[PDB]
Amino acid sequence: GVQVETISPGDGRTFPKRGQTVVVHYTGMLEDGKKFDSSRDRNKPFKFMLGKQEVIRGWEEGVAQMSVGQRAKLTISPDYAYGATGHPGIIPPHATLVFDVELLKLE
Ligand SMILES: C=C[C@H]1CN([C@@H](C)c2cn(CCOCCOCC(=O)N[C@H](C(=O)N3C[C@H](O)C[C@H]3C(=O)NCc3ccc(-c4scnc4C)cc3)C(C)(C)C)nn2)C(=O)[C@@H]2CCC[C@H]1N2S(=O)(=O)c1cc(Cl)cc(Cl)c1
Repeated sequence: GVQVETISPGDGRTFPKRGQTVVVHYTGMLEDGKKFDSSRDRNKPFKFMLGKQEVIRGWEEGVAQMSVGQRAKLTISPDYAYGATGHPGIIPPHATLVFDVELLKLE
């Protein structure tokens, strides 16, 4: 599944709703601890629309469990990410992924 742990609290009340655009900063790490992606390098937040399934399942479900302003650690099992095959050259087969995610705004 996806586990969500608070690093810094959000407002506790404003949770993403289906069809809203979710605006975040993130860093993604493998189980070996290595960073494979981050929006922070780009100085431009990442945006996705909740419900479009245009991010992996653990994001669709995990970021929906965050309140605006929260920074959270998401631990995502392979079946909620890239599964048996992974994404060759980037994500190993059957990989658990760890993200540091900050929910900046909803639009
Ligand atoms: C834009 C990066 C996100 C990649 N994804 C989705 C969109 C994804 C895309 N892909 C296709 C293979 O992309 C490998 C490189 O990913 C980094 C990247 O910048 N991708 C670009 C990308 O996907 N973009 C650029 C824009 O942000 C829009 C987006 C895009 O084309 N989205 C369409 C799309 C494509 C595939 C999927 C998939 S495939 C399996 N599940 C899904 C949901 C869902 C939606 C690129 C393909 C145009 C170059 N596989 N997964 C994530 O769900 C998750 C969660 C949100 C943040 C990123 N990840 S990730 O950090 O786990 C990640 C980073 C990298 Cl360097 C590589 C991977 Cl495989 C995963």
